[PDB]
Amino acid sequence: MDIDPYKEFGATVELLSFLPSDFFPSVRDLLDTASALYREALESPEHCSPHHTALRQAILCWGELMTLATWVGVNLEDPASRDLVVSYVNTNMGLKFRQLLWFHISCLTFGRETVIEYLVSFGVWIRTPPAYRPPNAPILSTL
Amino acid sequence: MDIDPYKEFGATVELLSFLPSDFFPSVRDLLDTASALYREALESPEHCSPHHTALRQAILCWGELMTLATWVGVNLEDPASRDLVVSYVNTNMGLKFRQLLWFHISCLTFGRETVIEYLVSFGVWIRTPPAYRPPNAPILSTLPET
Amino acid sequence: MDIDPYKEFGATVELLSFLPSDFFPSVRDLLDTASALYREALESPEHCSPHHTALRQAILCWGELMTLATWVGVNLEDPASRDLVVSYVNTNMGLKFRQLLWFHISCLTFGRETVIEYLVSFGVWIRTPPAYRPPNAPILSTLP
Amino acid sequence: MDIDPYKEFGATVELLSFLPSDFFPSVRDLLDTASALYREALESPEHCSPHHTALRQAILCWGELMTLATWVGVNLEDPASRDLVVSYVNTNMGLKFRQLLWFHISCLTFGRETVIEYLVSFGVWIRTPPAYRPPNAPILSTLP
Amino acid sequence: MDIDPYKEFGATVELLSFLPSDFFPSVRDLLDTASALYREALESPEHCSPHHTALRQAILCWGELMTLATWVGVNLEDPASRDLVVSYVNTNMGLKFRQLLWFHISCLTFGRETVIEYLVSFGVWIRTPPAYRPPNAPILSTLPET
Amino acid sequence: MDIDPYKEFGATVELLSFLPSDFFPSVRDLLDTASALYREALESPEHCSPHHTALRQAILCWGELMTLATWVGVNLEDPASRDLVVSYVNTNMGLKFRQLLWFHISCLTFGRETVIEYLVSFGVWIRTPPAYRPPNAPILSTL
Repeated sequence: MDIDPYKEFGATVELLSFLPSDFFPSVRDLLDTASALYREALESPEHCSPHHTALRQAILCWGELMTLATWVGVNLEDPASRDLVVSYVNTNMGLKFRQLLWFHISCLTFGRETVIEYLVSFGVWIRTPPAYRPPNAPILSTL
Repeated sequence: MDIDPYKEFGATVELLSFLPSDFFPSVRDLLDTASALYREALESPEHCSPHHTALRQAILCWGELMTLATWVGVNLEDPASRDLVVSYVNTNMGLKFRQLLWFHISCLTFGRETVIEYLVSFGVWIRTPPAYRPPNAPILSTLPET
Repeated sequence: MDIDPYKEFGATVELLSFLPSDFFPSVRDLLDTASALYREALESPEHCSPHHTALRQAILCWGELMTLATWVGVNLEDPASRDLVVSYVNTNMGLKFRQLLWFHISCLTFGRETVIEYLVSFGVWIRTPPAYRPPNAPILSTLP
Repeated sequence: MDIDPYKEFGATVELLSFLPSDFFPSVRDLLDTASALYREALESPEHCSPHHTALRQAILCWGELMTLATWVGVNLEDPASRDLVVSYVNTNMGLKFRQLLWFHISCLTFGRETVIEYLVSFGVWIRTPPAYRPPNAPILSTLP
Repeated sequence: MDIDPYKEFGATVELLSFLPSDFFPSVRDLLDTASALYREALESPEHCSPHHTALRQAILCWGELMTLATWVGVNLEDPASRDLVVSYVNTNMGLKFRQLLWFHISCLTFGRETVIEYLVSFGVWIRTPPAYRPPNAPILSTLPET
Repeated sequence: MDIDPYKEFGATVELLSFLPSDFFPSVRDLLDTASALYREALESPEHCSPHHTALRQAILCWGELMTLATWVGVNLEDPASRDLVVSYVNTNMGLKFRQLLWFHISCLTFGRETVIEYLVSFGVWIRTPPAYRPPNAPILSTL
């Protein structure tokens, strides 16, 4: 169906590709940040924003993923397969979750215009050859 | 966190839980319906409604789920385990997907308040014991009332 | 070039595909219906509607294809190939023709918007399990 | 049913036949011209003109015929028949397509009435003996 | 990416592809014409038109191409290979340059709409088979019509 | 004909000379950035800007260069010459392409006034002797 996760929010998968995979923070940290700042809003019955809706969708599905992982951990009788499956869900389905959690949580804190402006600049920086790349990578701050 | 998918749309998991598993169409049928009616809107760069965004999210999630099922078999070489996992994903996570797809697709076609009223009445009906329940279930449709 | 015949009429090949292939009538029934209702209009000297223009072109095309079929029948000495080609024309191109004839003929009989709503609602009715849908298949009718 | 594709456009199959079969360009040249001038219009969501509707249907039909040709090429083991059928499609149906593409594409480029007058005047010019006609073949042009 | 050089100027590669290779002047003739008519504008620090900029770009590109041909011979010591490369650059990339130079130079002299109409009519003419084609091609020139 | 690529855009080859050759990013990265941010605009039939036109010209010619490189790779029967020619096109014609792609892509993102202001400042920095040159080289950012 050629659905793009970020197209509605004015970004593309290509634009996010500029950031390296390693850059995105760990799932636990992102979830803690989301809970700390937006738990009340996320659980509220009002539609605060589209981004809030997207974050809720991402959370509830990751939850379902961990549920299936728990399912293979308690049912599968093979430790070889048990390990393989769980490893594809925490590493391969986790790197996509990390990317979406970062975009939405960052668009909620900084603003989506700011988030997309940060994606172009980090791109310019990572493209800079190391001999000229400044030691301070771009960072999103509101101080 | 504790998130209810339908809370934002004015419904609860409890309200939808009364629908029996036989009620929802298959995943194929729902994805066909969603693509035929709303593909051009869902692919659009515009946020058409909270429901359109929810549908995109669910579609992407189901895609990632099916991706875990084509991946296995080219990685896991156990026939018994292969089946157990593939079955769990098409059955359990499958029924959860069918419920959400129906709600959003139906809230887009009929209207959200219409869908919620339908749910309330269908619940009154399914709660009636079969000896007293009228033999035909309610059917969801629009009204000319305005 | 990439064209849907339905795009100028607000429909899509996906929407027509939504209904099952078994639904559409035979080419004989559609051509008899089109002749009975609209022969005089189609043969008229004027652009009565873009539906008529499309229908005219399509009917001329099916005529040419049937001529090709007869030509193969009479010139092709090989019967295996003869059957293979004749079958392809009346199965694949037959179903492409049946779908278009139904759409245009039906858009002239019941109105375009009615046909689009019928396509959507019948497709959803076929998708719905029988226990939780109205018992009769949706049908187009002129009756009030 | 008896339909001319040209009747709603004020022309006739006789009038197109009036020009010699050698006159019309190849299918490749006509399809490239149609794509370059009008692809965006033909793919548009709207009935820009009955010329566009007709062109859309015709292009879809030629696509289907070329698909049939490829299918015969790959499935038909008999090469004599394979060649016979492929040749019929690109000779007979090819010339029926070339004539229609030229008419519609040309009616959009130069205007319908200009194309009808060109058909009449070029046909009479070809009929006229060379000693008593203007020396150059009539050609359509946008230039003032 | 997929970029068409003439798409921005209201023309397509298909529309210009009908001109035969004999139609365009030589590279020397086109560079002479461009320098004589428009050198002082092209060297100017002002953007005079999208076409003037396009001409500068094409000129610089052809210069870099010829630079690859004087470089070879002082670096490559193969007579057979030397020729193959030098020929490809003056013939293939040469005809591509001649087509673009003609379009911009002619769109600057005659006017863009005039050039496009000329192209359409010349195409109608070159598509006519020689038995029916009038013996003289159309010629591009201005009109007093206003 | 003494055409200067940047004269119309208010810059000179001398002003760009201030940046070192190594500074310019690799061709692949620049092309990816251009595709990610401006593919739709570049392929559009409207003249968005002169810079957009210049970028299209640069792209289509580099394409022709790679085409000729592919031509020497499939035709030349000499591996010595085959290597030499291809090496002059990816290194010598590539350093000029990199320079133009950077100027236009950067004038489109940051603004040409900003791009030319960055050329003077980097000049001041590279001129500074290493004992006093600050470790952070200038970088073009919109955050």
